[PDB]
Amino acid sequence: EIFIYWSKSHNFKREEQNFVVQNEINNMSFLTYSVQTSLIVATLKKMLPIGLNMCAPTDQDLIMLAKTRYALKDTDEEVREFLQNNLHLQGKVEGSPSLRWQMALYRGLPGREEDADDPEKIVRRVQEVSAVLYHLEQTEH
Amino acid sequence: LLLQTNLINYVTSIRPNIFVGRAEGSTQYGKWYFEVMVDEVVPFLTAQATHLRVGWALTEGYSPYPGGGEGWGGNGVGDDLYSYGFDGLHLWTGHVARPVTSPGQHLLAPEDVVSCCLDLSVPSISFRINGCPVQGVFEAFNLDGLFFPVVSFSAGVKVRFLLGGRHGEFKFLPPPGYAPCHEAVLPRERLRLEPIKEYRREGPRGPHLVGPSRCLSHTDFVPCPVDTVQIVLPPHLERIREKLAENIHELWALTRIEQGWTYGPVRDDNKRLHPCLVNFHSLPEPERNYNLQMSGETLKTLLALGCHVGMADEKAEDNLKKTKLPKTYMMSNGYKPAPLDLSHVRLTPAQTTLVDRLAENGHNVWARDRVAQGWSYSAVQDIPARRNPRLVPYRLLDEATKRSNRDSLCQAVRTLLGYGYNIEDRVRIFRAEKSYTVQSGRWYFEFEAVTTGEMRVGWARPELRPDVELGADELAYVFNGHRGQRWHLGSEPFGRPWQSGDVVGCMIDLTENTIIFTLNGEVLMSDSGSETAFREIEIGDGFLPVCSLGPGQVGHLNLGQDVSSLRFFAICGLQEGFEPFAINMQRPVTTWFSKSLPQFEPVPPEHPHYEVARMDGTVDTPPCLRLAHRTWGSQNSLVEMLFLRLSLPVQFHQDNRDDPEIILNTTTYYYSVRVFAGQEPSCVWVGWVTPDYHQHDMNFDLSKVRAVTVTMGDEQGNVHSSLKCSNCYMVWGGDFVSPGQQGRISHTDLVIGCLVDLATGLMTFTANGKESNTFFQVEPNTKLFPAVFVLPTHQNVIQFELGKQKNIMPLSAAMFLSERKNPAPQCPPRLEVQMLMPVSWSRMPNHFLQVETRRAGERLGWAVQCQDPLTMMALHIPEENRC
Amino acid sequence: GVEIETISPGDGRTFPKKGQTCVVHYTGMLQNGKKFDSSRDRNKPFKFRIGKQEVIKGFEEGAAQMSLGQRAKLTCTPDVAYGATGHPGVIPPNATLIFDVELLNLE
Ligand SMILES: O=C1CN(/N=C\c2ccc(-c3ccc([N+](=O)[O-])cc3)o2)C(=O)N1
Repeated sequence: EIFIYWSKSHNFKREEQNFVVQNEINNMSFLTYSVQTSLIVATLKKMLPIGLNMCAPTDQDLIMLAKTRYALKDTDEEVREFLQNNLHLQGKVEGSPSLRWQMALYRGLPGREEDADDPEKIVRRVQEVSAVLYHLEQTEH
Repeated sequence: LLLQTNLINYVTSIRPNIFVGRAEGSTQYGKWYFEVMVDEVVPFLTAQATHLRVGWALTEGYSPYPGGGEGWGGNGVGDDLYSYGFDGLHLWTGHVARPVTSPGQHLLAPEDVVSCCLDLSVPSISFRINGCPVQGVFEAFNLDGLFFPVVSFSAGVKVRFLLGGRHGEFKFLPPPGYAPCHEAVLPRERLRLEPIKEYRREGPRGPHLVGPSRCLSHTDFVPCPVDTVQIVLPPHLERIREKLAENIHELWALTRIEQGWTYGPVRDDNKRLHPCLVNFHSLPEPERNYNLQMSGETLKTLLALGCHVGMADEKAEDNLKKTKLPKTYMMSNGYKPAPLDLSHVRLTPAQTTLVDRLAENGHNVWARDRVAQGWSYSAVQDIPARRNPRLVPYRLLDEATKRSNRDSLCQAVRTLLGYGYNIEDRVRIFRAEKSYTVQSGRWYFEFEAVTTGEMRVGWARPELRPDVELGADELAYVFNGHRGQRWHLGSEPFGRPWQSGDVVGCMIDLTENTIIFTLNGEVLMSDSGSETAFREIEIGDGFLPVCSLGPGQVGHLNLGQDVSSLRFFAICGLQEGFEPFAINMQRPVTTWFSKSLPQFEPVPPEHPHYEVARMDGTVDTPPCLRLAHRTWGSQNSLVEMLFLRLSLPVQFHQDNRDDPEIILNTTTYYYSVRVFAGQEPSCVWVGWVTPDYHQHDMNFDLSKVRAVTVTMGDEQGNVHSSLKCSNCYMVWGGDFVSPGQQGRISHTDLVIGCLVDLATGLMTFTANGKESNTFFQVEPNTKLFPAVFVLPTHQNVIQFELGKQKNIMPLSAAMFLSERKNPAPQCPPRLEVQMLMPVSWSRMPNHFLQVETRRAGERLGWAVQCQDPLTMMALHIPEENRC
Repeated sequence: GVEIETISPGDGRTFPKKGQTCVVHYTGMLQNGKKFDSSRDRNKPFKFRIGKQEVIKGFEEGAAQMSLGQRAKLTCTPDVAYGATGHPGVIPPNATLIFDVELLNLE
């Protein structure tokens, strides 16, 4: 959330750059022009696997759909409503060979699998990761 | 002409960790003796046969890899000529079996005791089955290396090793003077039954990969000290020669009375009367002189090594006295030790470093005189036999014994310091089959590091070469972990080393051409900030997983096929998206390893240094094959081994005008070799090789050739057959130079001609038209390749000549059936020049002997058994007797 | 002729007689190491009779002097075996045969 707040505003980036150049903060010793060395970006890059873990591999199918929905400057509420309108397009577990072992890994080692049935939680856990993945693209570009 | 195929068995070998050899000394009983008892044997558990031989082997050349080999595969004791075996009626050496006469000859049936005897004074190996001797022995085999017992078996036998008692009871009395093989145990190591030169070992969670072993040489048991021959012993040091002697003498006397020694006439601990309790001036004459020379050598070691000493003080020495001793040191006769004061001085850390070197030298010198007297190492102590378990010079001694020598040396050094006088097989590269090359997607495989050492893991091109270390060329992207480095063309550091067990997660990503290496859950970082090992990699043919375990190193490659088995996949690699290298494969990935067996291959057309040119035969010269060193200026120069790509078998015996009635009925064949002027003849060997020559030596000479002699006789002497078996029949080119011409560079080419008679097996060599006095005799059904071994000293090195002589049927008449009666020299394109390569790729069998040759140290000997059958489809090449 | 040797001893008193069916497991090879035919790969024994030869004559001499499981190595010479006519795609004209025979006949 802090990352997208930083991304969808020019003044935040300008002030961060000015602060860094003014204080001459290394911004590299903490992690052991200089956008790639930004503190927020590095923190989100380190914390992204946490967000990816809570998403099922079946939600990967709806990931690009949510990204395309957000491509039109959409909001969280309308994106969630659109995803819930067609929440049946996810799955295809038996239609691909690369999804079998992913589902097996998801089911096997962790604990409870989010009660295995939560339509309301699926859109909630998909929207945030889709927004994060979208906002991460512009930083590298 | 056509590639044959057949079903052959899988044969393995099992040896005990007992090594004997012949050298200048320190390991010489001269004779050894062991037995093998057969419990049960199924003769035809499979379609082909059951393999079981026993005998001896050499530690430098015997290395039977599972699968194919020489002949029809299935190599054990016997084949490759580095081993000498006996099945139940044949003496197996070289590759051919020679039948032997026995009272009731039969195969190794159950309840059979075969005893093998090895003699090193005269090199001979003898066998005795069920007590009755076998009328056949080996002789005149070169003792270059160590000898160990070995048994070869294949899928269905069960035998026991009756070594020496307390490790297997005997069934027959050994011949006199023969040790029961239970000595030479090298007390730093215990007794074990292990395979020979393995590259794959079963582990707790999969097959571990093993690099080259650290074998022992035969020049390791001989002790060599530093040179102290030229020692002046100046008067200041000469004066303190005896002065030091009685200090160690009395200190060792009190160390002896620590267990309770007393002065008496006869040394026996039960009797407790060893004469050792007199002063130095009152010691018996025999050991007195030895004590003086040892005490002097204590000073000569310091003098010869360096560390120029000087008399720092003399006044302190004049006032030093003897420390008080209790009544315990007093003994019945009246002797009392007089230990000099020792706490008044303290050795500096430099002295603590240099003291152990003097003990190293002292033990070597001590062993030297003992082997000069005729003493040898033995696990069982035997004073009347002139043995005790301490002749191992320094490096393979037990640490419990090591302390006494350095204790005595430390006391001697502190005595000197107290009296003033201050004192000042290269690399085993593992890979994956070239059909698994990946050109898209993201992949992830792990590599556990069981041991810490020179081991490299990474991704390599499918055209990887086995004779070059990984990272030296652009065909590999590996990460060295001994110190921490990334190897593509250099040695740039790439993080921290490993520990005892450290999984390395190597992932490649061909979407943007990056390679990243991870330790146990952490992404490795380079110097500044890269976070990636290699970037912008030009993707070409593909990439394969690689592994480069060094000598004495054990690893564990986990390509995939079990996501749950990957220990650190979920942490780093799974979320970013990295399919393990093996996911949807019901069969494990087949690996290919670099087998260090020198085989002959054709000279590459684009060799950096060597070049071979074919020239047609003119009206005066025959067809020729020249060799030129195209980079003689500032490039590589080393010995090389060559032979012609075709053989000629020996048939079974059971002017310049040629006239037809002799030339069309002769059986002699001729080929000549011309050495160009400027190349020294002393570095040229011309002759023939059998299809089982695998010696890639760098200091080759006629004394390093393999040889053996098998002698057959009746039940007392009267030998009938004495066959000399070898794999290299050539004559040194340095024996054809006149003494007057020797000493400079000549200008006349030297021509050596070799004549082979395929009807009688006679071998002759002529130099410049002059017949030599050296000849060889071969056996029927022998394949010989025209071979020339040369060390280049010129850009015009050597030239093969498929020439002709007066009705001698030129060489292009026995290798080809069509031109059987054609008296014209020829050189068809199939006949080329093949050079010897150091290493070559090989295939790891999918299923080894999964029974693992179950062995255990049972009370009645060490038992090893194999139960499950194993077969493979061989592919026999007829011209070169391989499989 | 034949140069029958011994590999595994048998009984020594149960030699085959006239008009009897002998069961053998044999592996043939030329006198150079290249095997040309075997019976164990076919997973069936070979049955032949004396006086009804249907077999090379040297094999008959070799199997004649056997006793209920004696493994032998028979060497058959030309004019005792296929001889100068040889065998198309099989043993060359002038070659000797070596047979590793085991007489496991159960009568
Ligand atoms: O090998 C032997 C020989 N021997 N008995 C004979 C002698 C006589 C003197 C010594 C002697 C031993 C050790 C040291 N030292 O430790 O410098 C100095 C002198 O041994 C015996 O009981 N073990």
